[PDB]
This record gives sequence, C-alpha cells and structure tokens, in this order.
Amino acid sequence: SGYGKDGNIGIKDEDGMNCGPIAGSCTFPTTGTSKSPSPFVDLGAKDAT
Amino acid sequence: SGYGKDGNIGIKDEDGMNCGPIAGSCTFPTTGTSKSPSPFVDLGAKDAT
Amino acid sequence: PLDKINSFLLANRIVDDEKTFTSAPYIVAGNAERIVSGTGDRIYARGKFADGQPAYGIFRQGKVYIDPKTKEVLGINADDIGGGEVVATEGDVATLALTRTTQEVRLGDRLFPTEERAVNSTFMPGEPSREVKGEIIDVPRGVTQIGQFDVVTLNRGQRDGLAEGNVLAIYKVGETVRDRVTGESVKIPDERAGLLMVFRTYKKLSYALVLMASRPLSVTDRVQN
Amino acid sequence: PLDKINSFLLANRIVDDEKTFTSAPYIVAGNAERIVSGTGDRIYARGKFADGQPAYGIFRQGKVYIDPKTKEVLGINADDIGGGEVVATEGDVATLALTRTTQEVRLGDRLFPTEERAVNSTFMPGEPSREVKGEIIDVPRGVTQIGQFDVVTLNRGQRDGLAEGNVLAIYKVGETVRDRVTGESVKIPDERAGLLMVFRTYKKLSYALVLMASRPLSVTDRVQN
Amino acid sequence: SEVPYQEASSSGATSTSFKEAALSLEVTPQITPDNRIIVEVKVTKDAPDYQNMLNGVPPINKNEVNAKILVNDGETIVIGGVFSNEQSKSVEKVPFLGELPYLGRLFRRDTVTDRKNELLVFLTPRIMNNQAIAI
Amino acid sequence: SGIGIGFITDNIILDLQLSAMEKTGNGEIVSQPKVVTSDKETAKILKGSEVPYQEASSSGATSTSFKEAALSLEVTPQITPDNRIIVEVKVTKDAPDYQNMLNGVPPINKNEVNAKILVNDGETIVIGGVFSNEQSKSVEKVPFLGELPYLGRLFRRDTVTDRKNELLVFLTPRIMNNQAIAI
Amino acid sequence: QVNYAKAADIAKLFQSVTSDGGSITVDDRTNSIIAYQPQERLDELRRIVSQLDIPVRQVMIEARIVEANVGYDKSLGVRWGGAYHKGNW
Amino acid sequence: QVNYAKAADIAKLFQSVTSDGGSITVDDRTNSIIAYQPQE
Repeated sequence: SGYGKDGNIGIKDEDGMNCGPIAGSCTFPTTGTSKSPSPFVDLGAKDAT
Repeated sequence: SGYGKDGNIGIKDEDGMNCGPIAGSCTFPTTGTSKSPSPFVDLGAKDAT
Repeated sequence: PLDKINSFLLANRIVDDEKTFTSAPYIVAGNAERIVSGTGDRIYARGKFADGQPAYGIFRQGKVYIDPKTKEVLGINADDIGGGEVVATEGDVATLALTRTTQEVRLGDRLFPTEERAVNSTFMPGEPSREVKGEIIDVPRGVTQIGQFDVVTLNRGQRDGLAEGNVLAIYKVGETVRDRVTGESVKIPDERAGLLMVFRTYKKLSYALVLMASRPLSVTDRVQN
Repeated sequence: PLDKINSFLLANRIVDDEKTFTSAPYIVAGNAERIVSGTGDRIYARGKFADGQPAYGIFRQGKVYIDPKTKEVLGINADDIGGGEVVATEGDVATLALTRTTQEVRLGDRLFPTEERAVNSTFMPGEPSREVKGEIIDVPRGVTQIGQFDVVTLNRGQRDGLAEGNVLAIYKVGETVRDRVTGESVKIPDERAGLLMVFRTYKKLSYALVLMASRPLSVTDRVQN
Repeated sequence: SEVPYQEASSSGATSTSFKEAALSLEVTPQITPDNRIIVEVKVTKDAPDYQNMLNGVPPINKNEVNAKILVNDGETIVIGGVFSNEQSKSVEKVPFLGELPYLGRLFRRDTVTDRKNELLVFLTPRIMNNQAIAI
Repeated sequence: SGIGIGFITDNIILDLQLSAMEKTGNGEIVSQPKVVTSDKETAKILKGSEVPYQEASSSGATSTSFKEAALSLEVTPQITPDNRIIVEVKVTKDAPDYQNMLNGVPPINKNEVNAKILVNDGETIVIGGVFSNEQSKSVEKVPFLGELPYLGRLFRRDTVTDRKNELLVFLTPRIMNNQAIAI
Repeated sequence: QVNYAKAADIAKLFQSVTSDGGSITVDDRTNSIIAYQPQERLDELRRIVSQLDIPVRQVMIEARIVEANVGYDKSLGVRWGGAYHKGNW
Repeated sequence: QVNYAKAADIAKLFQSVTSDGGSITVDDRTNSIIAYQPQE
C-alpha cells in the first residue's frame, strides 16, 4: 500500500469479490478469477484523486 | 502472531471457515480443507498495511 | 557612511559559482553535537575539503534565471557561517569549529571553499552610470517591496552593464488598466526614490545593497537611471 | 585528593569471581527479622560459611561479556553489606549481624566469603599509559552518559592493557550519517574531557572510578589515550 | 492568533480569557558605545492548540525564551535552544522460534523509532543609527 | 503471541497448548536545552504545551488555570572569579497528560529538580537523577502437576517482568564572556 | 555617560561619595549623569563609574536530560484441557 | 569584590565592625563593596 495517496488493491480485490467475480486460489502458485467488475468502478472512485 | 504488525492467521482461518470452506481435523496428524476463499480476501484486507 | 557600508558588509554573504560545488559539494553532518548552527561548535564533514582548505564558506543555493532564451541561472551562494576551521579525522571526514554569521548551517548542508574578498567603504560616494538598465530578481528576503536597504541581485544583461556602471535609480513598473474603455492594462514605470549601491562579481550577477528612499518595490522591478 | 579517593572507596563494592560462588552460593534467608537490609540486624544463612568464615561479602551478580569470539562474561560482584559477623546455629544455618554499606541485602541473596583488599590514596596522581585502549561496559548505574565520576568496568583486552596502564582519557564515538549524499553513517570518536582512575583486579576486569570532565559518555564508549 | 476562554464567572469576574499562540519578539535594547547592545528580549513561538480547535480543553504549545544578552551589532548568538533526541527500540519475539537465526527474523517483531527534533533561536541586531545618524 | 496446540479427539479429547510471549523494549530519550544568560540574572527556556483548566468559579474567581508540560530551564547564575558558577537552576521535564487529552481529570507528569550548585565552566554535574528498578516474578502452578519436573513447565504459569527506567539531568555552563570579553 | 550602569545607580554611588565626607543630574535617554560638585568627589565617582560600566558576563548553560527505559517481560500460560474424561487444568 | 558573599551581608559585617567600637558602597552587579573608612 502507498501512503502519500495510499493504495492497497488487495482490499480492493475484496471489494470486487463483494461485486461478484469468481476467485479461486488453492496454493500460492495456483489462482484464477473471472467476472471481475471491480477495476472499472473501484479503481475509478478510489483513484479519483 | 506478530506484534509490530500483528498477524495470527489461525483466527483468519476462523474467518475463512465463516466464509464456507470444509475443514476437517480428527487428530493432529490428520487435517484437510477445501473451498477456502479466505486467503484472497482476508489476506488482502488484513495485510493491506 | 562607514556604518551604511557595515550594514552591507553584514549582508555580504552571497557569492558566485553555485554550479561548481553543486558538482562537488562538501557534505556536512554530525549528531555528536547535533546542531544546525553553532559558534565554535563541532560539525563533521566529508570531502577533500577536510584534507585541504581549513576554512570554508557555507553556502545555500539560490538561482537567478536570466536570459530566458539562454535560460541560464547564475545562482546565489548565501554564506552561512562567517568562518570555520578544521581538524582532520580519518574517513575523509573533518571536525570543524564555526564562527557564525547569523545563518544557520543545516546539518545536511553543502560546504564550499573559503574565498575571502576585500570590500571597502570607498564605494559609498557612488558610481552612477545611467546606461545600465535591467530588472531585479532573487532577493534572499523573497519579499516584494522591500525598503530602506536590501541585498538584491541585478540581472545578467543588467550585470554586464553593471560591469560598466555601479549606481542606478529605482523604478517600479505598475500596470494601469483602461477599465472603462478597453480593459487593457498598460504597464507604466514609476521612478522611485532610492538608489542601489552595487558590488559586482564578474562571471556572476551584481550583489547590490540598495537603499530605498521610501518607495517599496516588487521583487521584479526596473533598476534604471 | 583523599576525598576523591574516599568517594571511590565508597564505590568499591565490586569484586571478582562471580563464577565461584555461583557454583557455591551461601544462601541467606530469615523472617524472624524480615528485612532485606539492616545495620546490626539478624539474618540467617545456610552453607559451610556459617561453620567457617565469620565475616563475608554479600555480592549481587553482574556479567561483563567481552571477547565475543570467546564470549566470556567475567561478572561483577557488587558488595552489598560493608561487613557482617556470625553466630552459629544448628542446621548449618547462621545468625549474622550486618554492618551495612548502602546496598540492600535481598532476603534471598547470595553470600560469598569476606576478602579484605587494601586500597590507598596513592593512586590519585594517576598512572597514564596511552597504549591501553578498550571499550567500557557494565556500569552498576546502567545509565549511559554518566558524568563527574562513576565506577566503570573496563573490557578484557582493555583489562590486560590495564594491567599495563592505569590511566586513560574518555572517548565517545558518535555516528555521523551522510544523510543527503548516501545515508551512510560513520562513527567518529570524540575525545571527551575527563579521565579514569583504574584499580585492577587481575583475573577479572578493572574497576575504575572515572572522573568525567563534563562529557557525558554512553555505557559503551572508547576509553583510550 | 489569540484563543479566548469564555470564563464569565458570575460574580463580577468576566475573564474573556485570551492568549495568542504566535511568533513574537518583545525587545528592550540598551546601546553601549562600542557598537553593542544588551537587550532584554522575550522570544516566543507558540502554536495554536488542536484541542482548542476541538472546543475541548485547549493545550496551546509554547516555545519561548526570555533573557537579556550582550552582543555586537554584527554578531548573532543563540539566545537558547533545545535538542530532543528520541531513540526507541522494541523487539517482540516468540522465544523458541525467535532464537532461530533464519526464522527469528520471521518470528521477531522489531519496531525501531528515532525521532529527533531540535529548536533554536538566534538573534542579530543591526543598529539603524548607522543609517539614522547619516540620516 | 506464541501458541503450540496438540489435540486428540477420537480416542480421548486432550488439548494441550503452550502459550508464550516475550517482549523487550529499549527507549532512550535525550533532550538538551541551552540558554545564554547574563550574570546574576534569571533566564528561562520553555518548550512544551500549557494545559488549561476551565475553572470559572462564579464569584469573581476565573481561573483559566494553565500549566505547561514542558522541558524548561530557569537559571540564575552567579559567577565567581575562578571560572565557576554557582547557579540556582530549576530543570523541569513535564509531559502532557493523556487524561487531559481525554478531557477527564488530567494528571500531567512532572520530572523536575530545582537546586543551586557550584561548578567550573568546563565541568558537568548531575543536578539529580533517579533510577527505578522494577523486578516482578509471578509463578502460577497446579500443585500436583506443577511438582512434576517435565510437566511442571507444562503446569506452571510463569510471568517475569523486569522494567528499569532511569532519569538523570546533567548540567555544564560555558561562560560566554570567554567570547564576550574578547568581543 | 554610563551605558552599563543605570544613572540612578551612579547617583547612589555619588550619594555614597557624599557619605564619605554637590548637584547631580540624570539623563534617562542617554543614561548620562552630569554632576557639578567638588573635583575630588567628581574624580572618585568617575572611578566608580569605570568599575560599574563593566560588561555583564553571559554564560551558556546546557543542562541535558537522559531517560533510559529497558523492559523485558515474559509470560507463559500452560493449558491442558480435556472434557472427554473431564480433566482440564 | 565578594563573589561568594552577598554585598548586603558584607555591609552587615561592617555594621558589626562599627558595633565593635565609615562609608559603605554596594555594587549589586559585581557584588563588590567599596568602603571608605578607618584602615583598621
């Protein structure tokens, strides 16, 4: 996360998961997500500054 | 658990169990869990710092 | 007359060649006596200056941007300590004592070699040549309209003329707007009471203690005669 | 001069051989007069010391860790009571009277045999040999920068040199960081006014009452000359 | 700026208290012939309290030195100054895992903070008579 | 902090946990105020903040009380010929109370020594100081299991805390006449 | 003219001079005292003036506060709980 | 000049001297007492 204009998109991914995409990760090597609407809305508002 | 930036992922596993994965452990040698969504969301927010 | 010169002499801290030690700063540091200024106190510094010149001049860096087509800044080296002397320590660091001249020396400041320049009170009568005409910028004060006297930095074309002529009168150019006819505003120079005494460091700008006779003039104004 | 020596003599409680009675502590206890200190009061203690030596020195255990490769602690035996004498009781316990010297004797403390050492004021003129150079640690005070005077424990390599040279000057090493160039910090020794008077117990470290001439030096600093 | 205190104590004591958190100089210079001044100067740097802005109990912060000193006109001295050096080290470690060299870092929680703030006030008097006498 | 769990459930349910925490903290605060004073005259340096008390007692006593939790020096030096000063100095280090920030009853914390001493110019003495050595040991044990050597550790709850805080104030006067006389 | 000495103080010195065995004027702005009086008293007062108009000696007082806090705390809670056979400490 | 003694205290000592059987001047800044009086 940043600090001057703090950003930690891990929690943003949490917010996206709230939006409804499928994220699966069984081990650190293996992960995959689909149907993610978080970037266009979450990034736009969060990054409005 | 840490202390400077405290972390005890045992309770995080509790939060994940709240999320809904199947965790079974009948003895200390034997345990297994599946359908865990806790790492991507819980780690992202908890570890945002 | 001598007292006026003494006031300037108190204000004579700015020297030329900021670029030289920007390329080779002598780095001061030290928390053994953690101060950003002292009189006779001990600071340490890294550079050959420790090995070489015992005295040195502590200068903060200002920039005088003239000749916009050439876009050159001949900077201002504000001399922080009046003087200092050294002891040598291993590691290329030094331990110096400081004769302070009103300017705090940042613990992480830039040090430059000592360059003693002789100034006299013989400039008091003045050396007025009118042809020299130029703007003024970059006062350490930074305040517009400073009065009574101040250390000013005349500009570069103005600086070469200064090499010709030491003294000039003050002009404040004020814009007058044709509010009820066109709205156009025309800058008009207003001759201002008070004149500059100029000491010129060739290859740099002119360090001038201007005595302002009442008129408070902006940081940028026309010095002319 | 004698009064300075008297102050040290008041501070001369630390003795060698912590290891010996760590291996064989003389165990003090007693609630008949439940005190952790007294003057002439009665404490009891278990050990042959009751059977044997009537006096003894009460020492708390400090550790002076030098020679990190050898990683040896030669400890500090802080003498609690000035003196004491015994009466013998069955059960190998004893009942003693205590001449107290400012140090409380924990009811469950460790007792060691009495070892009277002669100190003189003849050390006052000093015995300065520069070659001896070493760090300082483990002051009973535990406070860094202690001044005016204090009982310090010079280190072991320093201790052998001490066996050669009694007196040395104070140095406080302070790290100066090149904050605006590299951020690297270089420790620079600063010679400090004030010198140590050293009394050396061979097979242990040197117990030194250092007189600090103003300079407050950290618990670990370079004693050198 | 002068924070006020509304303290209208009913029986005749209206203290609309105030005190300005400000930079200020109160100077009383005495001029000696040899171009020096012994001046009694109160130098105050006071910052407006946050809690005052909070409308709670306002602790304004004052850094002020008041003293009389002798200096020549061309000379600056430190009326006063203070350096505050804060060195804080905190180590938190599970003992067994903390002991491990490669895992102690993974089991030792380290917080080290060094905060050093220094405040210093200088002063220089330039006699204006040097110009006033010639004027 | 640290926990180790061993659990059986199928044959018997036996959960055995060992919970251990170790904390080490070292804090050093070094604050130095320097004041230049004329001979036989009082001077002060103050850095800190003045908590006020709103005590408008109605009948004519408005005590907008205040007191600054600050580092301060109040010095009255007397100069003797042999380059020494006997000075009456009040040295205060007071920290702004938390409870004051709480808007409750504010207990500010004061560490202040006031005393008059004689020192040479090149000499520093301890006006005062205090060392606080806290040694706390607590052992909690079920008696029968605590007795067992290998299981007492597994049945003795040990809390040992050593907190030692020391505060000391030094002073050194450098006569400015050494420069002022030459100036 | 007495720069380092208050004019009133000089007047007191002259009063002491009178006590030894005479008109005094004080100028506050210049701190300058004009005395019309016997020459000998005048000269003695002048010497007193020379002694009094001495620069007051400033000293830089540096008193430093050092606080050291070392804290080591260890706590171990050992727990053995089984409800299967109701044995739990 | 009395550095360790207050000038007023010295004046009191001289007053005691007068009681034994005479002009005193006190300088506060220097704490220096000038006395014009019999030599003894």
